[PDB]
Amino acid sequence: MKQEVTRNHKKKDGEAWSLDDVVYSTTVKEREKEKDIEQPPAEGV
Amino acid sequence: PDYNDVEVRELVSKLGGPNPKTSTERGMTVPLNIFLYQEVTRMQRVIG
Repeated sequence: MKQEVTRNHKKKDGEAWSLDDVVYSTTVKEREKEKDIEQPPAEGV
Repeated sequence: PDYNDVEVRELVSKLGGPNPKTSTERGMTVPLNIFLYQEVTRMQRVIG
């Protein structure tokens, strides 16, 4: 997953993302149901 | 049922990438599709 996101963020800027100098960003969905999630995230798992 | 290695590789070659609408990339070259192939081959090794 860490590769997949950094390959998307090579064009983005500014700064070009390497696997050197990237770390995980983690948030908890806090949703009443798990089936409210219909599509995957943009950059996520 | 036991996974056929030559079949699995044909199913893996068909796998898309993340953001699969605009990505237009497929197969073992995609970081999670190489990973899937590795853990499917490790799962068959266990099943066997």
